[PDB]
Amino acid sequence: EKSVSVILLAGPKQYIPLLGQPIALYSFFTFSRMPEVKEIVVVCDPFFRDIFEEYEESIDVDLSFAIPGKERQDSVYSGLQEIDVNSELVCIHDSARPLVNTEDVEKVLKDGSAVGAAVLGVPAKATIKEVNSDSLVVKTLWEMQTPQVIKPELLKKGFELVKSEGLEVTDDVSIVEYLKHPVYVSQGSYTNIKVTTPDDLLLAERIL
Amino acid sequence: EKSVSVILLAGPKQYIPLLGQPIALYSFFTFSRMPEVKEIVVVCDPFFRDIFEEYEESIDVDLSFAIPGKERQDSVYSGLQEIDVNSELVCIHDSARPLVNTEDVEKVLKDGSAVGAAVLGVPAKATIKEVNSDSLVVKTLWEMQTPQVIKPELLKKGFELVKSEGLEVTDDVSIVEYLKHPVYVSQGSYTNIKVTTPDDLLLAERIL
Ligand SMILES: Oc1c(Br)cccc1-c1[nH]c(Br)c(Br)c1Br
Ligand SMILES: Oc1c(Br)cccc1-c1[nH]c(Br)c(Br)c1Br
Ligand SMILES: [Cl-]
Ligand SMILES: [Cl-]
Ligand SMILES: [K+]
Ligand SMILES: [K+]
Ligand SMILES: [K+]
Ligand SMILES: [K+]
Ligand SMILES: [K+]
Ligand SMILES: [K+]
Ligand SMILES: [K+]
Ligand SMILES: [K+]
Ligand SMILES: [K+]
Ligand SMILES: [K+]
Ligand SMILES: [K+]
Ligand SMILES: [K+]
Repeated sequence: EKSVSVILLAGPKQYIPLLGQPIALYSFFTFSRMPEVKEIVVVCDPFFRDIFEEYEESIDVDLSFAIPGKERQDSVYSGLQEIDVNSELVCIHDSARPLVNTEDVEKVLKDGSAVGAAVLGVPAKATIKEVNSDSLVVKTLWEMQTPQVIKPELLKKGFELVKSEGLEVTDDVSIVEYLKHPVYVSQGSYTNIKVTTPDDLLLAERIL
Repeated sequence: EKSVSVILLAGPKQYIPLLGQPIALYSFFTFSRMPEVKEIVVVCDPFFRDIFEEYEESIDVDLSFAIPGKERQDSVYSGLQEIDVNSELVCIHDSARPLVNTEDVEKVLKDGSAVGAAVLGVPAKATIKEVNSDSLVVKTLWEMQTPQVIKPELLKKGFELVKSEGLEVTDDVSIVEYLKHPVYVSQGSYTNIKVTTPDDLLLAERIL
């Protein structure tokens, strides 16, 4: 209870409405109702701060703010600097995923608490193959969603490793791929889509 | 010119209409206009034969029919038994992909002709990871579409290998993954989606 800090990445496609609520608020509220969650650090341009501070008084979590950075890992680092000195888990979430279920968030929190690092994923429905640099097929795969859940010590150690050795963070060379510490994949729901198109937004409403 | 036989897998989500033409006819017509294409072998339940034989007289290819099998590889084998004794390439296509562009089909035909086996693919937009049997992340990926283009000798040799050794054909352990012969991945278009949902069908119309 009150052990988890959420870093909510909200820095424009995550403020466009879905039944008249900006997409970013769906997951915001889902996290605010979970007794495990102590605080939510929203990482957004100071413009849209009010979109969230409006509800500060009704929600049952502390709210905090951080400024976005250049790339997604900068924004996480920025959020991390504002979490509570004693939180046991950091829960990083892309606000463009509105439909994450409370039950799936409980699952990945539990797994992150057990393993140290966990991510919600689903089996990749497409036929996916590795291709080499000559465009030839190189003779089980999962799609990663968010939350991505990590103990704060591990995250901080991960940022230090990258800075200390000027490592390259690609989308698929994560910070955690550099650590030897294991990352668990918690099985989520195919309904936890990311919103980036109007046809995504039709799906969103079809699902709600 | 007239060197390619198409095996069109059409064996119900590929007959539902898209601007009032059953989905299966879009690619059927795309192939029928290409001078390279000699014949199209439609693999469908004898029910819907008429959906295609109606146009037999206007299209500029020979039309042939084969009966579906248990699994997708059975239906390809069934189609293969009806191709022309002298075709140089077999072009296998899922009729649930209506929007394949003529230019992308020309590309994968050329690559299959050069390499012996080619498939239209696109870089996988999701973050995809390998996961082991303990659900831990195992520390370039492409989504395969169709056509899948293969010289007929190679396909036949591939079917013989599987039967000869009772190998297991999963969706992702293809017949071609058993061969030592290389498979080229021709870069396609993200618009070459597969139709399986109404939201897919909204995308289809949004794209046309
Ligand atoms: O990708 C992760 C997985 Br998979 C599991 C736990 C944490 C992460 C993660 N996500 C981001 Br954005 C950062 Br920076 C980090 Br570390
Ligand atoms: O997957 C393929 C690639 Br990738 C490239 C060429 C041919 C194939 C293929 N597709 C199917 Br269905 C069969 Br049976 C075969 Br062999
Ligand atoms: Cl990411
Ligand atoms: Cl397949
Ligand atoms: K709470
Ligand atoms: K979602
Ligand atoms: K959201
Ligand atoms: K979910
Ligand atoms: K445990
Ligand atoms: K999308
Ligand atoms: K033709
Ligand atoms: K298509
Ligand atoms: K079609
Ligand atoms: K295409
Ligand atoms: K060549
Ligand atoms: K789909």
